[PDB]
Amino acid sequence: NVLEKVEELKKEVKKKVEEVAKSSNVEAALIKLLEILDEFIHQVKLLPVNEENRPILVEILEIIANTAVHKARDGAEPEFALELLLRLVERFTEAVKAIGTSNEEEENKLLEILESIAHTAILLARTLTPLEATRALIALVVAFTKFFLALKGSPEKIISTFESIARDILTFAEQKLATVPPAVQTVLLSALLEVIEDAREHIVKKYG
Amino acid sequence: NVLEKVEELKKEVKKKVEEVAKSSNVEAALIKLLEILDEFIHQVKLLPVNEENRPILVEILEIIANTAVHKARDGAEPEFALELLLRLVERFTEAVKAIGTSNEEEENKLLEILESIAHTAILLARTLTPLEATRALIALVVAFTKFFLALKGSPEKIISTFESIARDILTFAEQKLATVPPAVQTVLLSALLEVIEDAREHIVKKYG
Amino acid sequence: NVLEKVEELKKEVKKKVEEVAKSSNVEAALIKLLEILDEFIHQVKLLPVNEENRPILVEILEIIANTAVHKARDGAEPEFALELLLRLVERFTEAVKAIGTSNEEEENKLLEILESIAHTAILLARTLTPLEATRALIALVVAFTKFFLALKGSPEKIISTFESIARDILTFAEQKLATVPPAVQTVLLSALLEVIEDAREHIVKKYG
Amino acid sequence: NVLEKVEELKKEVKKKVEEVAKSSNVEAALIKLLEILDEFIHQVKLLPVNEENRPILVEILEIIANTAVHKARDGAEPEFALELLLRLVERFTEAVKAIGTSNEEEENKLLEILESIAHTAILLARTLTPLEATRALIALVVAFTKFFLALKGSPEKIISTFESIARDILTFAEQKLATVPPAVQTVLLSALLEVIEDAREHIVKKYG
Amino acid sequence: NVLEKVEELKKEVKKKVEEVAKSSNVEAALIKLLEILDEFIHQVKLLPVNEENRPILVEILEIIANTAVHKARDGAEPEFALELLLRLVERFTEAVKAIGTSNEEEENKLLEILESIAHTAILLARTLTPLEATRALIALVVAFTKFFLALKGSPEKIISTFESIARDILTFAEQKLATVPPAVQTVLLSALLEVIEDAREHIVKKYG
Amino acid sequence: NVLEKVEELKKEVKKKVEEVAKSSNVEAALIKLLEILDEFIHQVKLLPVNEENRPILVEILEIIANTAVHKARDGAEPEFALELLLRLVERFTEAVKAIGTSNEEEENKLLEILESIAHTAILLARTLTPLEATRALIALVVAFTKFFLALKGSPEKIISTFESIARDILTFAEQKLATVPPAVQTVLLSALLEVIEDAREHIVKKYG
Ligand SMILES: [Zn+2]
Ligand SMILES: [Zn+2]
Ligand SMILES: [Zn+2]
Ligand SMILES: [Zn+2]
Ligand SMILES: [Zn+2]
Ligand SMILES: [Zn+2]
Ligand SMILES: [Zn+2]
Ligand SMILES: [Zn+2]
Ligand SMILES: [Zn+2]
Ligand SMILES: [Zn+2]
Repeated sequence: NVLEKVEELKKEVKKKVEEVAKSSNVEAALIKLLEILDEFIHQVKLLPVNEENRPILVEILEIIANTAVHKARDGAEPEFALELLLRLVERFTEAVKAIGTSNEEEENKLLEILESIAHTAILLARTLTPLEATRALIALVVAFTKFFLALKGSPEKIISTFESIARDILTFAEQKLATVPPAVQTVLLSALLEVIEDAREHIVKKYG
Repeated sequence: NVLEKVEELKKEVKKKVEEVAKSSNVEAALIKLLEILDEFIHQVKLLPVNEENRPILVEILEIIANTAVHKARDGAEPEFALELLLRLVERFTEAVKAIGTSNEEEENKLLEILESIAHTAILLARTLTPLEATRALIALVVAFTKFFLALKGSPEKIISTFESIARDILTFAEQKLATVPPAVQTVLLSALLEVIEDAREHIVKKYG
Repeated sequence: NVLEKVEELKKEVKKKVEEVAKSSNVEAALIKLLEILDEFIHQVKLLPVNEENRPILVEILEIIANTAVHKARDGAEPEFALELLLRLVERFTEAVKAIGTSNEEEENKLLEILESIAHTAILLARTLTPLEATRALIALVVAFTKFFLALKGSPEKIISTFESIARDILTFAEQKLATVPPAVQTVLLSALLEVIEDAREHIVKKYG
Repeated sequence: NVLEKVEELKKEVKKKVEEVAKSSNVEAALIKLLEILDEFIHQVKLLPVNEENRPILVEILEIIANTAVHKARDGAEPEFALELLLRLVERFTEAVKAIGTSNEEEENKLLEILESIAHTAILLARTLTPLEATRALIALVVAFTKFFLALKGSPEKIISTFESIARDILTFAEQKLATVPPAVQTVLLSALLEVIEDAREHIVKKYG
Repeated sequence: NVLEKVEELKKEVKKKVEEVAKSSNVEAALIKLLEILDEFIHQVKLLPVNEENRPILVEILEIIANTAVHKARDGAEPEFALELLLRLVERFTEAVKAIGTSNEEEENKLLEILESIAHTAILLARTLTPLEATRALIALVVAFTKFFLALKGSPEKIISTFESIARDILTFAEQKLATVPPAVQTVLLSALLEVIEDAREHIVKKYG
Repeated sequence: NVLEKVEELKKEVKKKVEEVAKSSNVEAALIKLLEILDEFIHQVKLLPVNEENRPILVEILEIIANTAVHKARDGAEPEFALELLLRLVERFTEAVKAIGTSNEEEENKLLEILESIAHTAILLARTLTPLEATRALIALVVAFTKFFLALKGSPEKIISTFESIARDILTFAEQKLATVPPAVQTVLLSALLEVIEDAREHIVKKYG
């Protein structure tokens, strides 16, 4: 029945994740993990989703997310890993949209996955030029805004998590922009604040 | 009569604007608003325009402009979205040429639409390389010069609005170029000043 | 007996190789070498092949291959030389299929022929556009997969040689794609990894 | 037998190394040693490797490594030399992987080769801007993590060597980051500590 | 006798060179000099060549070469001029093959002609994209290798001239590739060194 | 005969040097002297060199070197002048290699030319940032090491002059790094000492 198919999906994804994790040259691992996530999104979309099978799908997604985040963090050219992480975020948004919503614990798992992704991406952007870091950060914030719009759940947790992510983004911006003349500080900081305020305004209107 | 068809146009444009605004992936949204603006320009050009139906057309255009500006601001690759903004500016110039001129309140609405477009485009250009920023800004100034050439109204409002826009452009250039060696400062700043001066000179010749 | 005909083939191929090697305008040299390889393959297919005459045929093939590789390396338009290399490796596959398999030393000679061909083709593709380089490399790896499937021998040597060739291709691709925006990196890399993984899977299955 | 082929390889590599070492313009020399190392790894992969021929292969590798390190140190543009050293590290990692493991003395030779490579790379990066230097150092430590994963041997030697190498990296980072505002100190240093801790965690988990 | 025909050829070539040199639009001038060189080659091949008439033929060739080089340098699209220069080099190679060899002074004249051609072509390629410059220089090196193989004379002058040309090409490449990321320099520079080394190996073996 | 051609070269180089010296905008002057030195190198290489014509070639080189050094000292952007001086050093190294060796007086002239070049380079680098000054000095000492390897003569003069140049460079470094925190003093100074010690070691090995 549903249990058998879900467990078969579990096993297949588990073997593929192990195999890709074992490998070297993390960029190829990232591409393979993205393709695995895509085929998994397709298989989930085909199968009928109910409240019974949600936890297993969520933990499969968590396994994929942890493996991909660790592989990306394992060291590579920062810009490449940044775009790979953005595509991962978009695919994960599609995944959570397809999954649906359930008991709060799975939402907590998804939120902590999101937060680990944010931390890893900030850590990777830590070593770029100020302008490139600004571009990566604003695009990444837009991606999180799209995700938070897609997610369904109790507003308080979503708002608090988004505000916390915003605080980390702003703190890193203040850290990094210190090595430029303050005119560039004004420029980039104003851009980042405006985009993050726009994201906040949408999330507030949507979840108000 | 005229009221019926104008209100029908209002309704269709409103529904299309809502539908496209709801959507994600803002670039396709800008494409859709461009096509809607084109077909609306066509429909208005076809219909006989009188003083009675002008305010409704003006507010329809204002709805279109606010939706497009907000969508462009909502985050994307700056260069693509800014080129879309330039195309929107050209189509808006065609639209205002088609509409004609009337009581001052509309003209104020069009001027603040222009202002929102300019601020949003400067905001988009805030996070580019200095050379690409200068290209975008000079093209933008050319587009606004064309628009101000097209518009008809009281001289004081047009001249003051153009001088204001020029001041924002100059201030943004002064902010952004500060991150380069002063020779490039001289080069790019001289180019921007000369093109903005040419724009001022035309507006003065034609519209004084 | 067999010695007489084999040595006559040796002498004729030697003279033709000398004459073609002496000439300039390398493209006609590769064309003539391809025609020589075709007449040689027909002659070998006609003659009965046993373990006694194998080494002489193998060294004749090695002479032809070294001459062709050196002439191709001697400088020409890269894309034309890549086409000639593809035809050459196809005819070489047919040749090794016709020859049969024997003591390990001849297999080592054939493998190092293949590896020299790979190095020369990578060296030639070194100086093209990224997309054209991707096309050349993907066609090349398809040809190598066909060869490795065709060859018979101890699995360990073939698997190790294929892995080394794959790593060479990957290193060159990582070098070359550095001059493009990382989205193109993602695209072209993902294509290359996927085709190389398909080749690896087949060779592993059929040599398993 | 095996001795004859191994000694022939010894002689050929020796002559090529002498000829390239005699030459000027160290960048071409580094390219030539890279190609020599590639052909040597190919030849070794082809030949059957046993305990008898391991010391000669190891000392050939040591000759190649000393020549390459000395040539890189002999003066050039630092950043190009850094990427050349990274490519050499990757190729020599594949070389030790192909060689296999044996009596401890050869492992000592490989470890001191690695350590001299690290010292040379640190010395070359000594004269770069802080951000670049950080990028070069993190990429280099990722390469060393890959190597230390690849090598097999006694745990204590590998763990101690990696810890010492990490300490040299950290000491250089501390010395170099002194010429920046402390915010950039925080940023870059935190990135370096995090990546080095990731390397340590893998080595400990996999190899402990 | 021979003197009469040689002087008539001198006069005809002189008049045609004057007329083509007077004209503007340098590309048609280059085409005209190419056709003049071809017809002069045919005429020389028809006439019997002895030691008596060699200097006059050599100075006619020098006149043609100086006129063509000056016209090519006089400004045009770089790629078109490079193509024309390669065709000119091939035709002049055929010409010197037809002429034969003689007293050292004429060989010095031919060598300085080749040096001027190399300088002009390098100066023209000075203003191209790095990849296109690499293609132009590799084609140039192939053409010079063909010429140096064709020429007969004392080995020392040929070897020294080839080494000097190689050093000029290397210096220019070291200038040009400095504007690209170091991976691109690795790639293109490795290609250039490898092709120049192949050219050196041939000229050394052939002419040693 | 030899005197005639050598004196013609003398006159031509003299006129070109005077003409370029008269001109302002010293950067174009350095470019012109570089091209003159290149063509002079070619012309000398073509001509047969003997002990009879050596002094005239040496004094021509001295004229060119004094003119170039004076023009470089005459004021320009320091970094551009530094790169031009390095290229001049490489070209003059090629020139002296072409010239050969002779009576001690010409060697003294060449050595004093070298020393004046070094003094001018230090004087120009006197007004740069500490890191840029370090890069200029390291590249420059590498170039002088290459030259000293190239030159042939009595060991005592070469060793003494190199030691004196090392003392000059070291004294200038102790001057320049005085305005930095002592950690940067340690870093850059250690780099300089290590590089200059490696240069000394080579010189001792080759010339001992
Ligand atoms: Zn899919
Ligand atoms: Zn990790
Ligand atoms: Zn339309
Ligand atoms: Zn918005
Ligand atoms: Zn060759
Ligand atoms: Zn290889
Ligand atoms: Zn050294
Ligand atoms: Zn001219
Ligand atoms: Zn030259
Ligand atoms: Zn002066």
